[PDB]
Amino acid sequence: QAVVTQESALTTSPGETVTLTCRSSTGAVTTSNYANWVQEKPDHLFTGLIGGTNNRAPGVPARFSGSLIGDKAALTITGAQTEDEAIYFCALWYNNHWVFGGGTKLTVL
Amino acid sequence: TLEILDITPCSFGGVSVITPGTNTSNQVAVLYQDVNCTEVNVFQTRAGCLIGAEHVNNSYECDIPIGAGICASYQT
Amino acid sequence: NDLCFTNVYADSFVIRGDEVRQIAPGQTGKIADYNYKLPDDFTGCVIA
Amino acid sequence: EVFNATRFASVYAWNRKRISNCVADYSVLYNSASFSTFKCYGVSPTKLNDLCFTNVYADSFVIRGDEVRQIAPGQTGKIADYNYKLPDDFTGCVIAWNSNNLDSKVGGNYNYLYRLFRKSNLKPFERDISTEIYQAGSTPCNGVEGFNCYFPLQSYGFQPTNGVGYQPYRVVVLSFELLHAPATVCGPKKSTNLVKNKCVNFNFNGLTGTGVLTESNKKFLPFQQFGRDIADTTDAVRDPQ
Amino acid sequence: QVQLKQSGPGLVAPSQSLSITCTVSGFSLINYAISWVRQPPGKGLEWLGVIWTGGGTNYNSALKSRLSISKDNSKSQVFLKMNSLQTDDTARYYCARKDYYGRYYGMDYWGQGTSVTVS
Amino acid sequence: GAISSVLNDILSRLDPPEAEVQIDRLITGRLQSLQTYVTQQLIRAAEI
Amino acid sequence: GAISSVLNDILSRLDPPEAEVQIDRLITGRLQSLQTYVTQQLIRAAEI
Amino acid sequence: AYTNSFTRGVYYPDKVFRSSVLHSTQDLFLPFFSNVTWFHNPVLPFNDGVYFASTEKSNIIRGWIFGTTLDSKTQSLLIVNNATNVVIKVCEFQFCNDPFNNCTFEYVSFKNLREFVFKNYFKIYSKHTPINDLPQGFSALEPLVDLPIGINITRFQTLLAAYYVGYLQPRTFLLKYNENGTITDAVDCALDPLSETKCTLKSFTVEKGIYQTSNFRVQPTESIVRFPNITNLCPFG
Ligand SMILES: *[C@@H]1O[C@H](CO)[C@@H](O[C@@H]2O[C@H](CO)[C@@H](O[C@@H]3O[C@H](CO)[C@@H](O)[C@H](O)[C@@H]3O)[C@H](O)[C@H]2NC(C)=O)[C@H](O)[C@H]1NC(C)=O
Ligand SMILES: *[C@@H]1O[C@H](CO)[C@@H](O[C@@H]2O[C@H](CO)[C@@H](O[C@@H]3O[C@H](CO)[C@@H](O)[C@H](O)[C@@H]3O)[C@H](O)[C@H]2NC(C)=O)[C@H](O)[C@H]1NC(C)=O
Ligand SMILES: *[C@@H]1O[C@H](CO)[C@@H](O[C@@H]2O[C@H](CO)[C@@H](O)[C@H](O)[C@H]2NC(C)=O)[C@H](O)[C@H]1NC(C)=O
Ligand SMILES: *[C@@H]1O[C@H](CO)[C@@H](O[C@@H]2O[C@H](CO)[C@@H](O)[C@H](O)[C@H]2NC(C)=O)[C@H](O)[C@H]1NC(C)=O
Ligand SMILES: *[C@@H]1O[C@H](CO)[C@@H](O[C@@H]2O[C@H](CO)[C@@H](O)[C@H](O)[C@H]2NC(C)=O)[C@H](O)[C@H]1NC(C)=O
Ligand SMILES: *[C@@H]1O[C@H](CO)[C@@H](O[C@@H]2O[C@H](CO)[C@@H](O)[C@H](O)[C@H]2NC(C)=O)[C@H](O)[C@H]1NC(C)=O
Ligand SMILES: *[C@@H]1O[C@H](CO[C@@H]2O[C@@H](C)[C@@H](O)[C@@H](O)[C@@H]2O)[C@@H](O)[C@H](O)[C@H]1NC(C)=O
Ligand SMILES: *[C@@H]1O[C@H](CO)[C@@H](O)[C@H](O)[C@H]1NC(C)=O
Repeated sequence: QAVVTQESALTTSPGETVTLTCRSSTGAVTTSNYANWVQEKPDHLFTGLIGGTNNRAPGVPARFSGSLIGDKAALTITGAQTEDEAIYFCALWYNNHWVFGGGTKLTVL
Repeated sequence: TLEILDITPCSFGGVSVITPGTNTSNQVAVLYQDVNCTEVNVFQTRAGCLIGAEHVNNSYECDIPIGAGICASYQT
Repeated sequence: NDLCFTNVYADSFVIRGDEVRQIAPGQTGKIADYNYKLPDDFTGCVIA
Repeated sequence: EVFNATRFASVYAWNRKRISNCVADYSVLYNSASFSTFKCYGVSPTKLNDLCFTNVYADSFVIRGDEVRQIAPGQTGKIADYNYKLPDDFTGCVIAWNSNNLDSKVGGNYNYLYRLFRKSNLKPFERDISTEIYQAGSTPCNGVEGFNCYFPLQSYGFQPTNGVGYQPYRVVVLSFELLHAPATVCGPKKSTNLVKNKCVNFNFNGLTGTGVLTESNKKFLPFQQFGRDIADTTDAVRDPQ
Repeated sequence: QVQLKQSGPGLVAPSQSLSITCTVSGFSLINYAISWVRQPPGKGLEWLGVIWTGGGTNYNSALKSRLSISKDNSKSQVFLKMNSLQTDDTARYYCARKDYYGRYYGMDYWGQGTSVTVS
Repeated sequence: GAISSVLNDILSRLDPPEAEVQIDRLITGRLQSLQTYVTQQLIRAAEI
Repeated sequence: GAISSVLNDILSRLDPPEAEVQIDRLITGRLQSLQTYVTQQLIRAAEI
Repeated sequence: AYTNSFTRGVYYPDKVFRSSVLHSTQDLFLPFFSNVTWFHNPVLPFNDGVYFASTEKSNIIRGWIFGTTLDSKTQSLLIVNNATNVVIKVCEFQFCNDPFNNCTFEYVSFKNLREFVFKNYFKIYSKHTPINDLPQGFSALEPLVDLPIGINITRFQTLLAAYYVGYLQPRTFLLKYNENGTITDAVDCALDPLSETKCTLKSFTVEKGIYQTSNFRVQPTESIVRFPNITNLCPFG
């Protein structure tokens, strides 16, 4: 009851939107277990993308759009040519502690 | 249910203290005006419930008036 | 239960779980945009 | 000492000091270095120098710039609820002035603490010193500070570049009594010689009146202070001096 | 400006103890909570532990009870302590700011990172 | 209704513009009491 | 002059810090009516 | 054991003279004839005030401890007698569970019957009287000290052969002031109907007759809410 996974594969041409899904061990995730999305730059730089399973973080562009799109937690980014080359991690709040996702490599065009 | 209920207001009344002058004694009787006695040597009178006084048979001249032809007095 | 309202308006929609997520006050989706939309501030209760 | 005090307490632990047995001088304080609000209830600020009071409670705390409004008897708000409750019929004076120069520091002063959570509104002059973890969520916390379990004490963040309405205002509430115990605090009014057997206006410890004062043969007991008549009219007095 | 700083020598041999510190500006430890994350070379990030805003610590359950974390309310400093290291513990460690009061309930900011290597 | 029955304490504490309300409260009360006394005296004098 | 004659409705509707004004208005009105009744009874009693 | 305080425990409620007048006052007094717990030294509560009495020869009675927890956790007040002086101090004491820090205040100043009233800031009244198990006498208590400390009090214990403890209730009393202005008698305005009559008449002698003293009014018991027949449920189903 602890598995956290991501596709670890993402590539979107500019102009089309994509959804990447992170799936937990409890089936469909509820907002009760808060979902977080964080982005990793190749320079060990971290930032917060989505919180509260529906809420975008402060200071991250609204082009980043994450919701409970599927049964499990998901994130949607509109295609960008340069700034989307980064790693993305999904986080779920179990009752006791936090679990962080594997990470997904996006390589646009 | 199609029933009809009367509303009577809850009992109220004065409380009067019947005392021979403290020169004679410290004993007292109490008259609860216009209330049936159950609510409160209890006696029923047209004035209300009289507590602490003994209802003799024979009649004497009036000493402390009560109401509707009853008087109270301090006697052996 | 306590409060009383002037009239009750009921809307019935068949929507997917994503659309159900999209069927939320202020939520953004194709279903929200076209299939079913409602005023954001309006008080609403949804049973799914 | 209170007005010039450098270190001020937190609002939920607002500091109370009693003042008594000293001549006070309110007019010099009323002549103000632009105090934001010298506002008085139950007494006219100009006359403060004349009345004698039993004791004068002084309470001190530091709050937001624009929230001073909440310091009123018939008032509502987070401060009036969980920090400080002025009772109705409050008889005193509220003093506030901006302390942006001293208290606020670059980047945000974070040691100032105001509470935001409690079961009910505070009683008049209630000190919720205890810091038990609030059961903010419906579920009991029992020591949990989770996402729905919250702590009842919150810092402020006083930085100089905040809003003018958010600058640090020091606030001092003076609560008077205007009772008739030995009024041991009173204004700087001079004494005067005494004259008897003549219709003279008199003020004994703020007890004022007009009458002829004669030497009396009453047997006051040592704890007595003055006498009163069959129908509550002051009949005799003890001279203070 | 809101900012997270963390500092420490990092270079450790096996089986001895080194501690790491996180120093903060722009916010108070009373309005926020602090969580720590760890980044081994080439592997995913894992959650270490959290200090609550007004007292009370939490630690990872599988993580040993033989360790402690500490903080400074007044001068805004936080210290993490590991009392014995093993070669699997080499990683980069990060301090992070958590705002469960705020509408953005999740972690807001993260530390600038320190390399910790074994031998 | 006034703060204090001592009209000298009202006039020594409050300021003239505001004090008038308290004084007026006292004046209405005392005038009504005096009228009641006078009426009782008229009736008792008729009996005598 | 009070917003309503029912004492319970004044108490339960209007704010307690201000309700004293309405209560005072009712108290003065009812006290005046009682005094009028008592004076009328006193005069009728003298006649009888 | 238990005893009844016949006519004891009247203190001058304020600091105002009076003479040859009957004055009605309402304050915390010890009800006449009430139960006084007679002891021989456990930690009693401090309900709303305490009437305390002792009759000692070798001054076995020495002092009192007041507080909420009677330990270092919370504040507490100590009054003690030494042949040197009487010491009154409030601190965060560490109290031994068998009486034999952060200090904020200090004050220094059978036939022997000693009466005290401790009420709450802290007011202490007292009297020392020659006596010959409380008597039937009547002695007013003159004020002794007022401590302007405002601590939180719930419990007290005596620091020591025989003492009596009663508790105060918010009663109305009629006090009879004589020529020298010393309370000479008192009537408890709620003990019995004759006392109610005396208080209403504002006098100590009641001439024969019938007097109206108060009003009987039976109180309500429950709340009843009724409403029309519940039907025509809205067809959400
Ligand atoms: C009463 O006297 C005691 C000692 O005689 C003193 O208490 C000590 O000082 C303060 C209270 O003023 C407290 O220490 C505090 O600890 C917390 C973290 O635990 C922190 O805010 C500060 O580091 C501060 O030092 C504590 O009561 C005690 N210090 C200890 C035990 O290390 C104080 O003078 C008086 N007040 C209290 C409440 O004891
Ligand atoms: C003054 O001291 C008293 C005595 O400690 C406190 O007031 C109330 O004290 C009771 C216990 O004496 C506490 O509430 C109750 O505690 C018992 C403990 O077993 C338990 O039945 C419940 O948990 C209940 O809450 C509590 O300390 C306090 N209650 C209040 C304030 O509502 C308090 O320290 C002081 N009271 C003041 C200043 O009014
Ligand atoms: C006072 O007590 C009784 C009941 O407590 C009263 O109730 C009934 O009154 C009617 C009419 O007066 C009688 O016919 C009933 O017999 C009474 N019920 C009883 C006696 O159980 C009644 O009003 C009073 N009784 C008196 C005055 O004798
Ligand atoms: C005097 O007192 C009683 C009442 O106090 C009188 O009333 C009742 O009279 C009948 C007569 O048949 C007696 O049987 C009752 O016992 C009496 N009531 C009570 C309460 O005793 C009665 O007339 C007198 N009693 C006498 C003469 O013995
Ligand atoms: C200043 O006031 C004090 C008031 O206590 C005066 O001190 C004494 O007060 C007692 C009060 O019973 C009286 O014996 C006298 O009024 C005072 N006696 C002495 C020896 O001073 C004090 O005198 C006043 N100052 C001056 C200069 O008179
Ligand atoms: C008031 O106190 C005085 C003295 O303390 C006492 O009355 C005195 O009684 C004696 C007997 O004749 C005489 O000294 C005087 O007639 C009284 N006055 C004084 C000043 O001595 C008694 O304690 C009280 N007076 C009463 C009860 O009349
Ligand atoms: C009050 O009574 C006083 C003496 O009491 C007398 O004896 C008792 C047993 C009764 O019979 C009582 O009626 C007697 O008077 C005297 O002071 C006086 O007689 C009475 N009146 C006054 C004003 O004291
Ligand atoms: C004292 O208390 C007892 C209870 O044991 C009670 O029966 C008694 O009546 C009390 N004393 C008096 C004088 O009422």
